[PDB]
Amino acid sequence: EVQLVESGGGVVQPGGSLRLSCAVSGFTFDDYAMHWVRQAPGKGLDWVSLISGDGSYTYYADSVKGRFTISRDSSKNSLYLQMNSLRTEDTALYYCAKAQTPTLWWLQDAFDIWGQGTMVTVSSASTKGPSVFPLAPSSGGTAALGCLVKDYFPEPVTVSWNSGALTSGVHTFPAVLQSSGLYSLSSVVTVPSSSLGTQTYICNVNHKPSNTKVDKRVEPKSC
Amino acid sequence: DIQMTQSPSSLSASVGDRVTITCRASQSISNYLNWYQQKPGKAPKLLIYVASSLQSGVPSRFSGSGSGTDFTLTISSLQPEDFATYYCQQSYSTPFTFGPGTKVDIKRTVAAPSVFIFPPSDEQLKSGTASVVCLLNNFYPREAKVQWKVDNALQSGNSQESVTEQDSKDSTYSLSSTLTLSKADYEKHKVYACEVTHQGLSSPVTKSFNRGECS
Amino acid sequence: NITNLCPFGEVFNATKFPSVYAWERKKISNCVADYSVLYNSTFFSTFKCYGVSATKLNDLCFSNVYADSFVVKGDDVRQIAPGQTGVIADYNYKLPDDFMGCVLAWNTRNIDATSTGNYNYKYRYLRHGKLRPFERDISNVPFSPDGKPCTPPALNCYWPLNDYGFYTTTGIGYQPYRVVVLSFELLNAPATVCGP
Ligand SMILES: *[C@@H]1O[C@H](CO[C@@H]2O[C@@H](C)[C@@H](O)[C@@H](O)[C@@H]2O)[C@@H](O[C@@H]2O[C@H](CO)[C@@H](O)[C@H](O)[C@H]2NC(C)=O)[C@H](O)[C@H]1NC(C)=O
Repeated sequence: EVQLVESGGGVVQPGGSLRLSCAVSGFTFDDYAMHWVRQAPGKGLDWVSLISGDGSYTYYADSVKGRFTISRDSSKNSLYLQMNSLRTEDTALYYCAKAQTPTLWWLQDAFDIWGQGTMVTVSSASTKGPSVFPLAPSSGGTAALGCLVKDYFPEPVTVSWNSGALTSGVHTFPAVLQSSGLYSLSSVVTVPSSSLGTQTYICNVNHKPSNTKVDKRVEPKSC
Repeated sequence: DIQMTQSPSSLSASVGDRVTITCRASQSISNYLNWYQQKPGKAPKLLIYVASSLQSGVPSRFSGSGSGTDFTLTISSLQPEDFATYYCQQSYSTPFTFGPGTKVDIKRTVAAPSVFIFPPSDEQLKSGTASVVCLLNNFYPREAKVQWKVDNALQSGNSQESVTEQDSKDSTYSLSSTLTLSKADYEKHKVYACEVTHQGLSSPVTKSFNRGECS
Repeated sequence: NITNLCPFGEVFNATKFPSVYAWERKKISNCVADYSVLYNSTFFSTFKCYGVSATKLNDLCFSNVYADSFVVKGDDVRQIAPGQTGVIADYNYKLPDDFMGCVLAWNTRNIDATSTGNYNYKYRYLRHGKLRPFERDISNVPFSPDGKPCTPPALNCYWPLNDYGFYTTTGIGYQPYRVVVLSFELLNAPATVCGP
């Protein structure tokens, strides 16, 4: 089977360089043109660059021309993307894609095998652990509560409730990127209105990049 | 660049339904349109390769047709593993361009959102900022509009939204909106209100609180 | 093994041909290649192969074969060949210096010229920089001589294509010719197109 394993991604300053790698297996590498396709968080597919089997022909999208360079190494069965002068718009998941037709030409083809992605995040923010704040429930059958995971960088954060024991009715939302460059997400659960006070709810927040673990108890408001 | 458009942007269907998705180019791309499928969190998989050709392993129900500028992707009998987002891609010229995608989700009875509003925690107010959170829980369909009113004065540009994927069990959606103000600005106003508009609501519903009071 | 014929019959005998700037590229794979249909002179005005001799094509085997189809003026056939410098070779259809394949052309005064004028065939005469071989520029974007966003009806904002306009009673070189370029690839892959 054909395998497109991708590596290189990380967090990089605006203006910095970064190199990407894609190690292939399962087909004669030199017979197929290779492609890079990136997908910004929450958005569609955006083609970036191609290189023919020879490496004789390369083409780049206008957004990356002049600062990205694509190459391949026949002996290492690997594809590369050297990125320079990076900028926040370049923040996307970068896929390694294989043309299905074994040709030394580049057009009129499809992408039959895609690798799973290496994440590139271009930001000037420094690594920061989240602050976890309680969303205390208020005073009709069911009640809603949760915690707010605010001002952390970079992605991701995992949230659980009661060390994994509370799962039904949990809704952990995708994080949003604030103007400050730090992410915020909320995690909520719906619990019976009769269980408050006697039953305790703890939300377990983990942010491995800052290596931060917070267990926060969401208690009803004192009022 | 050749502009790829897809119609509709969203589609709700049930298992066994026939589904038809349109993709159109701003230029003749002959027959070089590809169709890809992408489930959340995973890489695109190729389905159709030259407008009509089915990729090996793709179930027989998928089919495409069209030439020039008008193209269509058809699923004869919808299946549970066919609920994903579908993109089209032209290979006639470089740079290659994709369609915006069409999301196909599970049809479900029109369910209105249950709304909750959360005043900022006193622990956060000490830190110097205020986050007011509005929750739309277990509603269908995803089309929902949130409106933030502060002392009946209407806010824009200071709120952010987030929506979960369709639930595996009840096929509903959930939305959170965060209204972020400085502590000083938050101290200046009394009524904080969240206005929710949804197809399952006959009238827009509002959840509000007065800063300094309970609940 | 494979008993399939290649669609050479449906490329040369194609009902209508495209303009050179939008030249068509058809893949050929998994058949048997009968080139006997091409050795018909008094039909093909030009038949010149580079990297092979036309007389010994039925003995050979290739990874894929590519057939390019377009229409150019008779005087422009001469520059569909490696190392040429005309408008068509610079801006419409470029062949590699190391080209391995055959260029076939035949006169189409009959089918592509009218007493009124056949302007349905276009060619690109303005472009920022030449084409790499086997590139294909299909854009129709107003052209400024100094590379800037060009929004006509402003000045110095000009259109890149031009119609040939073929007439029935005109010079021999001004008549339309239909061209097919055959490209042979020979990859690290098994050969799927062979002779009898
Ligand atoms: C080989 O080619 C000749 C020539 O084709 C004719 O002239 C060409 C320039 C082009 O205009 C063709 O469409 C013409 O048909 C073919 O001989 C022709 O045969 C037809 C009868 O079918 C006759 O009316 C023409 O006058 C003939 N022309 C000549 C010059 O002899 C011949 O059929 C071709 N053979 C094969 C196997 O394709």
